[PDB]
Amino acid sequence: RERMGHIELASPTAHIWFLKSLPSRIGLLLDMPLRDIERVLYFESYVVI
Amino acid sequence: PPDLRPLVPLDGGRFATSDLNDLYRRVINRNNRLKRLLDLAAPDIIVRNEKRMLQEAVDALLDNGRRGRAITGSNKRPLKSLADMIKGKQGRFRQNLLGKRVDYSGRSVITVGPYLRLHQCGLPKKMALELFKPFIYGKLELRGLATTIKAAKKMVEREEAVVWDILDEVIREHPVLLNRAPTLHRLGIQAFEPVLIEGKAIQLHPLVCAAYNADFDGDQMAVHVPLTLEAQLEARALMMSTNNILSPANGEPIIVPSQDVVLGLYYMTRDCVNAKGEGMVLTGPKEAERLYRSGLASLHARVKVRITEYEKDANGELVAKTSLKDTTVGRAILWMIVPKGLPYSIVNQALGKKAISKMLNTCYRILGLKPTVIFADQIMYTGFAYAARSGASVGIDDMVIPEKKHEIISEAEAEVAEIQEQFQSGLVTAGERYNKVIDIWAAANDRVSKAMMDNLQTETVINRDGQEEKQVSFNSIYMMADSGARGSAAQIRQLAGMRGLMAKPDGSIIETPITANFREGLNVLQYFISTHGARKGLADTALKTANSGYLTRRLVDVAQDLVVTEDDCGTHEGIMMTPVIEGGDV
Amino acid sequence: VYSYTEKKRIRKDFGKRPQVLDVPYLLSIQLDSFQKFIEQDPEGQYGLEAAFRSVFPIQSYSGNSELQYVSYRLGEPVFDVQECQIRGVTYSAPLRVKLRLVIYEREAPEGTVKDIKEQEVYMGEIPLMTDNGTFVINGTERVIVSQLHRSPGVFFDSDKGKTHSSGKVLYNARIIPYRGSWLDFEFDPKDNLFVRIDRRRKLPATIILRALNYTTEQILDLFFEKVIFEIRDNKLQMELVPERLRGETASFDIEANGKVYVEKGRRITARHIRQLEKDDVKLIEVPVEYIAGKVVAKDYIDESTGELICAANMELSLDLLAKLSQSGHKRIETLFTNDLDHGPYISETLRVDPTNDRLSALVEIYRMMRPGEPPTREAAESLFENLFFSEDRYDLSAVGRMKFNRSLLREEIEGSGILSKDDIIDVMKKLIDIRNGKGEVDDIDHLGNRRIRSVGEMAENQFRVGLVRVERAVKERLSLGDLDTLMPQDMINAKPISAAVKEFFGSSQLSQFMDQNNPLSEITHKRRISALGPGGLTRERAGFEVRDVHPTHYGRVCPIETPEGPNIGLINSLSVYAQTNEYGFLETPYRKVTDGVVTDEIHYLSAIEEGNYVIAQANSNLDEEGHFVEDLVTCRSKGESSLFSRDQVDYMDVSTQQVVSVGASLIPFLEHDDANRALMGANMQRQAVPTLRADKPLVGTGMERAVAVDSGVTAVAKRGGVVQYVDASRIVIKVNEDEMYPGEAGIDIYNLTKYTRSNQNTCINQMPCVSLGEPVERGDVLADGPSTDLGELALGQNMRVAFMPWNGYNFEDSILVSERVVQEDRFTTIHIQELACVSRDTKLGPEEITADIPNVGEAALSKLDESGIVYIGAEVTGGDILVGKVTPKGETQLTPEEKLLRAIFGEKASDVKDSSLRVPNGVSGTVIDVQVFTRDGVEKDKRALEIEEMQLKQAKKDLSEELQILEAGLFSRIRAVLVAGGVEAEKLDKLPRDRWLELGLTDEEKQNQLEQLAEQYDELKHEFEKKLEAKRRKITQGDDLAPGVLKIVKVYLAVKRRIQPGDKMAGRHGNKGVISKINPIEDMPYDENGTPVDIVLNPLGVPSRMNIGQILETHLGMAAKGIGDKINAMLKQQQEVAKLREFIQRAYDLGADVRQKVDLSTFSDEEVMRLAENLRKGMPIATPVFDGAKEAEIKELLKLGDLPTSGQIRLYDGRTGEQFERPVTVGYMYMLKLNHLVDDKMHARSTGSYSLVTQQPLGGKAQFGGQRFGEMEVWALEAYGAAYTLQEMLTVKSDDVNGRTKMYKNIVDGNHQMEPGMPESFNVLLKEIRSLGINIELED
DNA sequence: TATCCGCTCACAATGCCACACGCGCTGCTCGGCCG
DNA sequence: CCGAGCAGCGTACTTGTGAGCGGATA
Ligand SMILES: [Mg+2]
Ligand SMILES: [Zn+2]
Repeated sequence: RERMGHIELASPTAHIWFLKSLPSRIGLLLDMPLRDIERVLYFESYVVI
Repeated sequence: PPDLRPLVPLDGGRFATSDLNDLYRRVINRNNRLKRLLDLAAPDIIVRNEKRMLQEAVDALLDNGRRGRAITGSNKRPLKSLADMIKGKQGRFRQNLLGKRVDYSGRSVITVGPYLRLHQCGLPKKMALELFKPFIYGKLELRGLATTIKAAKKMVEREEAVVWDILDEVIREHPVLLNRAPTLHRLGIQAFEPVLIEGKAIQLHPLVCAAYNADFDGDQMAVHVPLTLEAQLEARALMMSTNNILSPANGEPIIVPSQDVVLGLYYMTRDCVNAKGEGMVLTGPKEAERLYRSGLASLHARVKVRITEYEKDANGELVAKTSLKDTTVGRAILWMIVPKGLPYSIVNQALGKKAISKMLNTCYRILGLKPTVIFADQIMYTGFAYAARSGASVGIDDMVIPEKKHEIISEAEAEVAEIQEQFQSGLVTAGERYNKVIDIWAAANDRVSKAMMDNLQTETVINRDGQEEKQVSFNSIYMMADSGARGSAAQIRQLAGMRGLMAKPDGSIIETPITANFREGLNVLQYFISTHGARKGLADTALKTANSGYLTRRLVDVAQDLVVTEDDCGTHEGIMMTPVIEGGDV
Repeated sequence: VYSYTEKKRIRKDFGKRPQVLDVPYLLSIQLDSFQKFIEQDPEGQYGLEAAFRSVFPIQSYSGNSELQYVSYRLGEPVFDVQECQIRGVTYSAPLRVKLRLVIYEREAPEGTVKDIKEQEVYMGEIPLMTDNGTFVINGTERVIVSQLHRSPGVFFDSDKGKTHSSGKVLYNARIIPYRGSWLDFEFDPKDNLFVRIDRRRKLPATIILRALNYTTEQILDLFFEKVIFEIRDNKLQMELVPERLRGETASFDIEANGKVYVEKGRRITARHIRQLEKDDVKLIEVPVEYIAGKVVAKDYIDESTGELICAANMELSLDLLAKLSQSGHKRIETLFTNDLDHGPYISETLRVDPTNDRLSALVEIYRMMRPGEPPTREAAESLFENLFFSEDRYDLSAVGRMKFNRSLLREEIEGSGILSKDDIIDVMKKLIDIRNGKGEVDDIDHLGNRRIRSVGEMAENQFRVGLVRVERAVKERLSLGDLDTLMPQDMINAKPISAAVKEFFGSSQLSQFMDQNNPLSEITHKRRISALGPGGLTRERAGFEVRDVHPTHYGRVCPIETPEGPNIGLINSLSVYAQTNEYGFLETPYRKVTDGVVTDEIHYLSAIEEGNYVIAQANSNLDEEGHFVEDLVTCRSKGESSLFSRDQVDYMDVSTQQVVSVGASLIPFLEHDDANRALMGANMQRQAVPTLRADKPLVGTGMERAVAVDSGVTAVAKRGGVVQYVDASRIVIKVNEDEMYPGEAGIDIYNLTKYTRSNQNTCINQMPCVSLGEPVERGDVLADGPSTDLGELALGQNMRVAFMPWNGYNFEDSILVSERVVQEDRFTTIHIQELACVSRDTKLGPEEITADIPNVGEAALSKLDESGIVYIGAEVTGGDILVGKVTPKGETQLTPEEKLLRAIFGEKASDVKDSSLRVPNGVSGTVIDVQVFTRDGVEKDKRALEIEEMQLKQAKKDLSEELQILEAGLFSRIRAVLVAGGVEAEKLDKLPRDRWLELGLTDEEKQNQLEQLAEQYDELKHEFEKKLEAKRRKITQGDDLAPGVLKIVKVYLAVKRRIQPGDKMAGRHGNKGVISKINPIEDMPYDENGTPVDIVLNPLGVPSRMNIGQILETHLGMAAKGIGDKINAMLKQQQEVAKLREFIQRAYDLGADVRQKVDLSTFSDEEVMRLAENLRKGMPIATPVFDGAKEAEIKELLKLGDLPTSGQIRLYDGRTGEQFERPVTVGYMYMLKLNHLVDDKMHARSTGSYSLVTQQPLGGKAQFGGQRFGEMEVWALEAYGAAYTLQEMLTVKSDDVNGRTKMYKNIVDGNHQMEPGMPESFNVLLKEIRSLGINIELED
């Protein structure tokens, strides 16, 4: 009941609550609107770093 | 962990599955396909679609909320994820920490117990045996009867005679916790000493129900046990019924007597002008009770009696003075219940609801609380006894109809007829016609109600060394209404006299009242208008209980964030209290 | 004349108004609805022919292949209703439809089709209702409540108050079809009109109008008027009409024809209008500032350059006026604007429209319809014409068109089921007028706008919902199926037709099992009107305006009957005389009142026709020959009571009961109690439970003779005759010769139902009420069903009741009952619980019902039979094995030799798991019946063989009675045949002819008649044998149970529950309560004669809860007993029949001007004795709901006996033995035991099982579960102290799995100390939050 | 460019109890598979 | 046997309140 496990993801995935919390935290942390973040995450556009 | 998503093998082809496991399987499938795809050097579009599917599965299992797309069988709402399992009315923060199920409890209907004291309540035999199994087990292990726990279980299931005294021992001073289904304030949960009663229902003290607002139309109350020395002593100290007499909102006692006892005491105190034993003399309350039990004198008769009243001085002294009063036999008999603290003028009245309420208030303020509970218990006992011995009963002839009621109705009809004639002639309009008929009908209703009221407080005459002497009406319905037991003035007014004006679907007043009363046959359209007006009033309660519950919820949400911890701060700021004299006088 | 059931015990009635229309069939609503469903209806009307002529035929994608329809027929019921309830199958019938497939070759626009295939196919089965209007789906008998929704058509709502917080009234016109998409024209706080479809985005109506082949010019000339501004030589003249200038002040000099009329600043009044009209003037002198404020209607393109200069919907300016004057356009068409006559709403709506042509309008509207997917003008117009102009997504039925035409002042009443452009034009005109002030808004709380739908309509709707799917399937199948493929059999499919109808009848918010606990409950459950469900308002999102009752519900909807709780006013009961209209409305019978006489003719008025006429009152005092006793009478013109004369009256009420429902009409003295108490009693009288011996109600309402008969609980005589064979289980009726069938007739056999389980676990049983030789009439009652007495509804029991406080045992609502009631077996009922155990087909071997249960005591096995099922009539108290269910767990292929050896020698059966079902703990009772059903192919056990042999023997007894009757008839015939040879007959045919039909002499006629009779005999024998074999094959065939099961075993436990302190009982006037305790007879009060009162109530609850009628009832009850008492004093002491007849006549001839007027001289002086025997226990008195008896009638009835006039008798205390002063009233009251007895409420749990997902105790009584500690209880605890108490109640006793064990161990040895520990659920949330990215960590 | 206003979206609605009944994108086809 | 594509078609609006995102005119 208390012991847990872990899934090793080969691709790191960002949390959903930091995107659709209205407002989002990453949206205010990156100074970027939620639309650009959603279009980048869902594999439609790129963004420089 | 798998325990929080259990998969028990259900009987038959049907299986008890958890939905989170489907999302887990989906995300594991997508993760495995991603791990296998990136090793064969797949091009960009396939691995990108795979990563997109993995991210979609992740953001779906974390929370199942979309714009308008929801996958589910027939509930018209999608499957609950862990986030949805945390939120909602059925979520963790509302279903598994706020309200939880507790064991060692019971639920049964309530029944009136008039013999039990205020500090105790009834409890069924089977419920008592079920709610105290380990106490009986431990007491049997303490004695040389039950060797093992299985032996004690076989004994208590065998239902022999040597287990009943053990129950009486373990329920001698072990208070239980009674609870009403809706708990508006703290009084919805109290503590009571249980007494074994034979049957299958929970016997409750009659007076304490007012604290729960629990009628006896089939209310199902719950019962719990402390099961802890600390909890037992707490229930005996604070949550006990005797320790809670004053309402948390107002300093007025929640121990106000009910309708039966106040009716009995009003009958015992209401005196006529001529009866058996009129104008005689007695030497004390005990001799008066003996004279009443022998039947030589009536219950109520103006008799000069001698009593001894105790008055409290500035210190804790109680000076006794013997005085000859001129009161009725009922008050002198009831004086045996009043302790020495209260004076005699507190009972030299008709003892209405407010009268006995202020009597209990003064008794608690003067003598404290220790004798106040016994005083109230004896009040209820004597009230029930003398109400049973009286024989109060409402009949079809007890409600007198005014003689000139028909004449008043005819006058109002002639007035409305001439008003309608003036309206048809073109002198007055329709709005002024309505405004002039409403007040006419209101005045007629007021006149007929005053006539009925003065006709109810009369007709009770009897020869008292003379020919005719008017006195307080001994009528049953008047004794029930004027005493404030159950009926009010408006209720008896609309019952005996005309009901008056009614409402309309818009909410305003219809220009035609109900010229009939309950004692007479109501026309079908009159009853239709009345039930139309009453259905709204009935539905308000059902549509308001949930709003009041939600309001109480919000109020306790904003509240319960503080406790008193400091004795004094050393400030001087405050508010300037003044009586509210705005509008009217005060 | 009086029926024979009335001659057995005639009920004394009251009232002075004689009824004119008899009480109709109580179940006529659902019966008529179902009869209008399954029947050959021409012209494709309601039922099934609508779905056959509105859907069929079907054509492929121009494939020249059509599927026609000819007719449909209902198959015979595959099972009897009794066998249906037994086996749990659906009481349904097949649907054999003769379809016609016509297919032709390609390249034929209208080529003559060939190879017609007319084939009958079976497409699904339809459930049928019995003669009681109940559908037996799966064992239980469910019903369909008639829903109440909004009638299809238009409505004009007035939104105000909290609408946009603007304080401006808004008018919205909602067009709602019968089946399709909605439409709504709405307004804003501004002057802008908009349109919307199914609560979509707000769009102007100009674009949705232009999409229907319209232009701006047509818009303005259809909506607005025409204003003419001409370009004369000068002054820009303009045509004047004296009616338009009303309300507007003259901004210039109103003068013309060289005669001044109005100055500048003076309004034109009606007298000025007449003065200007008497001159007949049109043209005046108007300045430029007047036209410079108007707006040009149409586009005025130039002719010199060919370019538009002044576009539409543009106010005229200096440049525009100069251009229109210099171009050469003299005629100027402008629109009119006046906020009091025609408010500007088309100009602004046109100028806000972004589109200008029909094409782009469709594109924008489609972009609104579905986001994205822009069509190249292909899907836009098609979707727009399919959502509102196609019969595929718009099924506005005849009632919709009727409401549409009636609302718009249209003279016609019919039309098409499709919308139209001019209809939208008219409804928008009506909205504009209702905004300007012309008209009134249509309220939604009016029965004229609220239409009811019965079971037939929703059944047809679900049939169509399945038929559209079968049509899609058959179209996708025929879309490529060429000529000569197959017969039209596999082209159709059973699913989802059967699936849809089964899910509709079984699983819906309205298809519900009916409460089989009271005949009155049954009558009031079928005559129910619901507003929830499909197309209904939810109970959690409703307003206070729908819960209230409208004055239009007079005689149509009962206002005093509604369930108390969340759904108040939403669930109503139908009136007694109420009927459904053709369109679906509610009509009420009335009497047509002529100028002088009130003709006794019935007219069914509708809700819309209410305000048209005026209705007289029911209890209006009238003289003979139809004349009112007073000129000034009370009536109602238009939903409002008033006073009219004896000439303005046009219609009269039919009876005084048409307002009250059938449920509340059984409450006597209903005109003497408040609406609240009567409403509470109406919901309680429905929840009555029948006792062992039902007692007739003394204070009846006359309706008891109907509810008991109109229901399906009483065996009604279909054909009158003489009762030949009486039996506690069956009744045989010999049909009289007058109504007997002229060929191949016999006798009727009514098989009563014994103690069987009902839907509420209430013992339902039928008992006979006639004996041998007693002649019965057609329609008369034959056997009393549950809660009935001699063809009369007997819900509860009458008892002696007093009204006095008794030591507080009647404190607030509690009742005190004497021990006499529990001693006399009065309020004891029977509860029949059904326990079912199924032998599912599991892996590792199937499950068995063997009896060799291992690891169990022999005393536990002693109750089972040789098969493994307990015997019939065995008592069980605690959890005991009553079925031998075992489940294999280990090795399979158990050899039969070793299998039987295990029961003799060696080891036991290990692979069992002891899965045998037992009764729950606490519940007791005696098993009375067993029910077993097997899967097809599985061999039955011996108990199934026994029960099928029992039912086969019952059928054998019935068929043998029939056979012996017919055989005795045929042998009397053969005696009459060979009677010519009488000597040989009497000598060698007395004893042996019953088996020696073989005879012959004088062949010429004797042989012919003998061979004909032998033919008849052999044919009769063969037919009886065939019927017997069919019955046996029907009762012996296996039944499908479930996928993966062997057999199901059902048992019935019938426990007799008596009255005890804790049960809930109530009268019939809302005086409910709980029984306080049982007192002995010596402790209860008693009169001076020595008769102790059985029940004493609280006389304090009468004044506040104003129900005085019951008191009246009580008094009346006393009077009744008095008569009975006298009858007893006339029966115990042997008295001549003359004195008895005289007394009965004096009783029935009470001076109250009653319409009864019975005569005792017409009786046979023998039935009078039976009647007096039936009256010795009381005199059943009937009183109307509003024509009831006055006080003087009860006074004189009491005077008839030796009872006191006041009704109050001095009572002596049982305990002390003294006299109670203030004489208490005492009488007879009819009371009921509610279905809330204590035996299903009291429950307690010390330690039981815990839930698997959370370590918390269980809940409920069926399982061993404790109560729940609510959050408000936590608040109450926090209000007090009790930190340790709350920690114990919440953590150790509830959640801590390691704490409750330690606490139990500390309690079982005397250690009162707990440990807080850590809550598992707290740790559960701790884990989940830790598992989430938002983790946590405990600190020091 | 600000700022009152309108359009769009998210969140609420049993507070408790008892009893009873019952399942709405999967079906079909083509790349990859360790006790 | 498992995972990805192929396919006909497959997947709350009642009223009230608070918050965010434009949005149109000075
Ligand atoms: Mg209650
Ligand atoms: Zn302070």
